Amino acid sequence: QVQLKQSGPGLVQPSQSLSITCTVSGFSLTNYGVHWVRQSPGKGLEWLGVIWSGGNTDYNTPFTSRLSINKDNSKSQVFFKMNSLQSNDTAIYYCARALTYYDYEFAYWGQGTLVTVSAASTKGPSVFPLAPSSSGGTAALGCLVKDYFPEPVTVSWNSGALTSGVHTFPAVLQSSGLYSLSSVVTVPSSSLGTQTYICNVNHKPSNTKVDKRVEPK
Amino acid sequence: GQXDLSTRRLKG
Amino acid sequence: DILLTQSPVILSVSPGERVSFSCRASQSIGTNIHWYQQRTNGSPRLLIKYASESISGIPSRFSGSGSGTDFTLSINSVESEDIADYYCQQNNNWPTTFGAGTKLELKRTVAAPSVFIFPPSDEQLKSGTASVVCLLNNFYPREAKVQWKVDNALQSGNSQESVTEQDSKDSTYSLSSTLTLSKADYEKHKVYACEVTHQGLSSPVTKSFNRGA
Repeated sequence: QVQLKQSGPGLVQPSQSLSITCTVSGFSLTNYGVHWVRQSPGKGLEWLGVIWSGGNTDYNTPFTSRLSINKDNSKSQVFFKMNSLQSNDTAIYYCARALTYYDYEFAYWGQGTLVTVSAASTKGPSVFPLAPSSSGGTAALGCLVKDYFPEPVTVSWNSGALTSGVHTFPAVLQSSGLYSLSSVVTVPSSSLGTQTYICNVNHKPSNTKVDKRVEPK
Repeated sequence: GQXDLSTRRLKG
Repeated sequence: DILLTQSPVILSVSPGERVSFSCRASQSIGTNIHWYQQRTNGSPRLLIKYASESISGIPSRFSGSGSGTDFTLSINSVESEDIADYYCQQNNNWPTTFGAGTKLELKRTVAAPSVFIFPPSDEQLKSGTASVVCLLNNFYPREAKVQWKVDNALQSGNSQESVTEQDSKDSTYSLSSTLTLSKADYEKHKVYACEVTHQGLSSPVTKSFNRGA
């Protein structure tokens, strides 16, 4: 069906440019316009601009100077570029398509690109096990994803096959300037002997991809 | 009332 | 631009109840308004286009009404899966603008938490740092207190809490409290306790371990 898949989450240094690629499928860029919307702490949902079927572009008034949108119809790719970013440009940027080619009711969205504007350096996390031991036949276990920058980090269990009972807590910013979160899952104690439990940690900004096996100590 | 980047949810 | 004022900031109801979302425009925008749902870590989801028109794949309990400056999004029989933020978007005037949103919380019966304490791994101790984690699993309401003690010494300022959003199925919360110590500090002590205070517990629950066993 109709899908919009954006490029991976990124860190941008202050005063430098942001570049995002929106690859579409299920429709042709010649028949629909692609809009760009961001969601920031200080302004919430904000419409940035759009590239139409025929190639024309409109940019929202505060971005006419530093916003630039292009596309490659044959490759089904739309290219978002914004210049001279600052801290209040830290937001989740979406590409979106409307129901009709001319309208603005966005029925299809990209997964979003979390953009962090910071002078700090990228840092991959360390994954530590939260080992169960000796609750009425229910054992809790998890992984500690510690000391990474910037956000985000993806955590699944058993390559996605284990979702029931999973809780992935929001990241907390430590005093060191690095993020840290945990992901837990509750399982039957009896399964701890005949089942393997792996957390799949992936920190795309640092290309850190780690699978941690969590066993009873 | 503000949007939190860590959850895509409104917090305060 | 057009200012959209959503009201209230937070809505708290019980499953099966009726719930309405207010979106007021700074001037008449006719019916040119669209509603959006956004779950945790998700993208906006189109619920209603042009104040009242239905959207494909949207449950029939979602409907919208209103015209001019006062618009309403309604859920007749709200369900646990409806826990999300809800935004309105106008497009009668350029550029299209969004509201600030309304958070939809769901009331449910009190649930005592399941508490689990996790010692630091031997792997992390090699890095010169000890992290002790206490898990408060599937509880309601959100209010909860975690008290750390190290050899009966009250810990303060050296822990951080993280709380999940409401679960889409059982509407409960989960909390993780991480006590962080230097490895030297951790090795100088034995008893590591996590005391949990919650409305669903008649008495505080304490999970603890001794460093080593």
